[PDB]
Amino acid sequence: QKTPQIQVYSRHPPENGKPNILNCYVTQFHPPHIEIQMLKNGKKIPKVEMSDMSFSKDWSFYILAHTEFTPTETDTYACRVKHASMAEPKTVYWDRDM
Amino acid sequence: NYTFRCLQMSSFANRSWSRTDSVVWLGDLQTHRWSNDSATISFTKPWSQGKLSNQQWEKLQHMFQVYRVSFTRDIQELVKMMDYPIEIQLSAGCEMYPGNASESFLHVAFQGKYVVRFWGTSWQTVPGAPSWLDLPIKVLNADQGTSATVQMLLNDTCPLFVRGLLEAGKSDLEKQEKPVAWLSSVPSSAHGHRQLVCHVSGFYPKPVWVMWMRGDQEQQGTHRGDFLPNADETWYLQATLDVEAGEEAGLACRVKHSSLGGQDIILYW
Ligand SMILES: CCCCCCCCCCCCCCCC(=O)OC[C@H](COP(=O)(O)O[C@@H]1[C@H](O[C@H]2O[C@H](CO)[C@@H](O)[C@H](O)[C@@H]2O)[C@H](O)[C@@H](O)[C@H](O)[C@H]1O[C@H]1O[C@H](CO)[C@@H](O)[C@H](O)[C@@H]1O)OC(=O)CCCCCCCCCCCCCCC
Ligand SMILES: *[C@@H]1O[C@H](CO)[C@@H](O[C@@H]2O[C@H](CO)[C@@H](O[C@@H]3O[C@H](CO[C@H]4O[C@H](CO)[C@@H](O)[C@H](O)[C@@H]4O)[C@@H](O)[C@H](O[C@H]4O[C@H](CO)[C@@H](O)[C@H](O)[C@@H]4O)[C@@H]3O)[C@H](O)[C@H]2NC(C)=O)[C@H](O)[C@H]1NC(C)=O
Ligand SMILES: *[C@@H]1O[C@H](CO)[C@@H](O)[C@H](O)[C@H]1NC(C)=O
Ligand SMILES: *[C@@H]1O[C@H](CO)[C@@H](O)[C@H](O)[C@H]1NC(C)=O
Repeated sequence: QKTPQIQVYSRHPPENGKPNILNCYVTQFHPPHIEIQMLKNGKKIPKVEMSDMSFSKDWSFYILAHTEFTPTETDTYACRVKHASMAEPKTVYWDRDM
Repeated sequence: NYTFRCLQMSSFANRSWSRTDSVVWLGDLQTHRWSNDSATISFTKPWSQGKLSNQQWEKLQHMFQVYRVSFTRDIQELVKMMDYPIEIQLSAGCEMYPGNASESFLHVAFQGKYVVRFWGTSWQTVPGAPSWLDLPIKVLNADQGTSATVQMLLNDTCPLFVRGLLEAGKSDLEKQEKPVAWLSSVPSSAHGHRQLVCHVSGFYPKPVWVMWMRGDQEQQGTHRGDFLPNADETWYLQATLDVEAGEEAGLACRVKHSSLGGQDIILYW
């Protein structure tokens, strides 16, 4: 029973007003059952595509979530994950500077 | 050079709920998916059938169809002699070396831990696997048609199939996509310090060099993150550098990739 790690990054260089794709990449969890939400200002984002689940050489599962997004000065974007290993949902926020 | 992997993911939640989904990878490119909801294996590439005819492909798809069913109830049958939830994973395929050489593998994990392998001509429990596996595995070994089938697949079918995959998917496997790169920074926890970030996105194949430079001198403080997948079958990586306030001037990020043509990308902070 392993805890998920979350990395949130953009596909292209962010620039305010320009269409982009935001990735949320959830690794290292087990068992494979899991709920991934991508959030805009705390509202769940509707049209979110997920990859097929897979696992690495070390057996832990990983999964790629992604949505279209146009970043602005004022919008925050997050990735929230429910999993059996965690008492509590984990949220990591996109930080264009990190 | 190329690892081909068929990855099985089987969850048994109870006496009558179970699912088995798979994905097949040739290197870092997905070739197939097979959903528990689905009768037939799905192609995720125009070339996913490789050099095989329709007759050969159906035959091979048939043997996996009987396998998905039999695996399910052999496992269920096993549990009802013994504790749910059960998660079983299986990783099967071959590593393709240059000079037409190769090595096959068939590894099985239980509860996220490697426990059983197929090796040579029999199934084996891996050292320190639970002892209760010994009897089921000796019993499965007594089934010669299954064991002859697995040897056949591992020894012949896998490398044979992969060779046609590599031919048929040459323009995807040998594709070049350029990295586009950008810089940002962020405070760090120690006062008067910063972390410069060099992000490199959209590149293919995987091998890349990303380093923070001061002129010709590599900044050995460069800290490479992990390769992160994009969704368009390209890669993402970032390299951070912790620096002192003021000391930022003249730092560059330089990236080398096979598709850039020997002209590195150099960004200046
Ligand atoms: C994308 C393309 C890439 C291609 C390259 C792939 C490279 C990787 C290869 C991966 C192959 C993986 C192996 C699958 C191969 C296969 O065909 O298996 C079929 C076999 C077929 O068996 P089956 O039961 O269906 O039938 C048997 C056999 O059938 C014969 O006929 C089949 C075709 O019709 C063939 O597939 C098979 O090879 C064989 O020729 C057996 O040989 C017979 O002796 C037996 O009688 C038969 O039994 C059936 O009939 C009886 C009725 O009289 C019943 O008693 C019985 O229930 C069944 O109906 O079923 C099983 O053995 C399932 C059990 C496998 C489990 C191993 C995992 C180890 C577990 C790890 C432990 C985890 C912890 C546990 C947690 C508690
Ligand atoms: C698919 O490919 C695999 C190879 O990857 C083949 O598996 C090999 O098959 C042969 C023949 O079945 C095996 O050879 C036999 O091994 C016995 C000793 O094994 C030990 O030693 C070797 C290395 O020293 C280890 O690899 C192995 O794990 C053991 O520790 C020998 O004692 C046997 O010889 C005796 O019995 C035979 C009967 O078969 C007699 O003919 C002999 O004269 C002798 O008295 C025998 O040579 C070999 O070990 C297997 N390889 C591995 C690594 O396990 C599959 O055959 C192949 N399948 C197909 C269908 O192509
Ligand atoms: C089997 O497991 C699933 C939970 O994933 C559940 O919906 C189903 O009711 C279970 N069966 C019972 C009644 O134990
Ligand atoms: C997976 O497939 C089997 C056989 O088709 C089916 O009976 C089972 O309900 C499926 N699992 C789920 C959870 O849908």
